Parts: sequence; C-alpha cells; structure tokens
Amino acid sequence: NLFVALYDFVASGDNTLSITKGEKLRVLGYNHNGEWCEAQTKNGQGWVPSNYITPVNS
Amino acid sequence: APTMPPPLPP
Repeated sequence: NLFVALYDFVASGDNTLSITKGEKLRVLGYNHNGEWCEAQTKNGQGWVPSNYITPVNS
Repeated sequence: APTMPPPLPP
C-alpha cells in the first residue's frame, strides 16, 4: 500500500504529520470515514488528509 | 484520529 503525496500539508496539532509533494508514504490505516489517513514517511508517523495522497502501482 | 476536519485540496 504505497502512496505518494499530491500536495504539501503542514502539521497543526492532533498528531498530524507534515508532508511534501512527491514524498512516498506507507498507509497504516484510516479513521471511520476515510477522510484521515495514518501514514509513515521517512520523517515519521502521523495523520494526513486522504485527499492529499494517491496510490502507486498499476 | 484528528477531531478537526481535513482541509480541502488547494
């Protein structure tokens, strides 16, 4: 489940994680309605918006 | 998970 960041997102509390466009990440899980995604990048782990990432592989 | 809603794509 490899994904890549579509846009920049800066963390602002609630255990969110800052990501830069083009950055690869492993998705660990989602919240109840899939709006938030728990991710791991080389910089750490935390929540990022699901609409800010896209799958890699096809 | 966050209690705040996610921002919209730019």
